[PDB]
Amino acid sequence: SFVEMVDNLRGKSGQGYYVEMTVGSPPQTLNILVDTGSSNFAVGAAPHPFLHRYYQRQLSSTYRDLRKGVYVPYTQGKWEGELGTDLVSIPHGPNVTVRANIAAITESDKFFINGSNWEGILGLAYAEIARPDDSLEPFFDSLVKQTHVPNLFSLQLCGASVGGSMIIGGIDHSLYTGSLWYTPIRREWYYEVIIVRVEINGQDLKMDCKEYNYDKSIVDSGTTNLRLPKKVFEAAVKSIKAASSTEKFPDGFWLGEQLVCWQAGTTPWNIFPVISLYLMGEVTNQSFRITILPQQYLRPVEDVATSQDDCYKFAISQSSTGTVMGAVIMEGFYVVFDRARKRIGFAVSACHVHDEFRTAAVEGPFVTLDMEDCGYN
Ligand SMILES: CC(=O)c1cc2cc(c1)C(=O)N[C@H]([C@H](O)CNC1(c3cccc(C(C)C)c3)CC1)Cc1cccc(c1)OCCCCN2
Repeated sequence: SFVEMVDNLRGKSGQGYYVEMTVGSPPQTLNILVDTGSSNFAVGAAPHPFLHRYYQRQLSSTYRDLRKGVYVPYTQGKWEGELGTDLVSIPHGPNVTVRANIAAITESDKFFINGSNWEGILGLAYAEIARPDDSLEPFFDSLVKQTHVPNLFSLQLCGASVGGSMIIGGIDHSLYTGSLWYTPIRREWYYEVIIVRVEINGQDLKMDCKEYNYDKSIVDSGTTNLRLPKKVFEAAVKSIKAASSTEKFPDGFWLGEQLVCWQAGTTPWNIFPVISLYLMGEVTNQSFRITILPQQYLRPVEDVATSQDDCYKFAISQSSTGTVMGAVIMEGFYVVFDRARKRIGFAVSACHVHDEFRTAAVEGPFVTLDMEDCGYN
């Protein structure tokens, strides 16, 4: 019955994927950003320059005030508001209605995006990282308790403006090719995984694999970039610089500040390497790898000049909070969040990025010794 949910995500490139939801009685309709890197369901509830509509508690005959304040700070950008509950639906989702916690955003800073077309956020992670504390049941925990929807969901994000699918409660086998490869969820707070090996153009980075997961590695649909721990980032940028030394780039390009442009249709794709992330498998000593093409970590942007040059931002950035496999990483793939079986599945998506001679891939099995030593404590 999942075809009703196929293609239910829209977005403007780099500004997040959203699904359509209704809250309150009568139903008020909002576009909600789908975020696996947080756990709070929150909507705008007061006018804002970048909001074209918002939740009106006054008009919902099912609203209930919880008389507690709340705030969530993200990587950068933050909001505060007032907790409450109300009935919630997903028109292009399962045909159910749940009473769910909602934070009515009343003040915010650098959170809403000009022209993103979404007005709220759906944190799909676990209660442990909910604010103010872990006793505020996140939306998906409420959905699974109060209905018969099974405890998993899958995301198919398609690159560029953009679209995709959120299959709530199951797997749609027509959204991927090949087999699904699963990696354990190490701890139920973020969607935390263990990268066990990293290769660039088939060349192992040869780092202590604890470096890959220092201090964590997570799957985060709410962040554009692939974010790497400092030492892994420096190692990776060195190998990408070397592979593409045929041409010259500003050093501010490697920091994500300056674009790079080529005459339309002449992007030298062949000089940027593929990146392989090996993920811990489901059986002893076993792993699988996902291959990222340059078309995923060179994200397209708007031409600053009056040209039709193709221009790109570098979407690999340095991190101090661990590895983030962001929307950039997820676009090649169908990603199953099998909460019921504590695992995350990857497969090549039906809408996979296309290179002339290379292809994104999910390949296995691989044998990897001592995968347990790769998690950071
Ligand atoms: C580089 C940068 O600055 C940056 C860039 C991007 C997102 C975020 C930060 C961002 O902050 N994205 C948040 C996610 O939740 C982030 N998740 C993490 C996080 C960080 C701090 C605190 C928490 C708690 C609250 C669980 C969680 C775990 C990483 C969710 C989010 C908030 C506001 C707008 C968003 C998206 O759309 C923008 C489109 C995507 C743009 N790309």
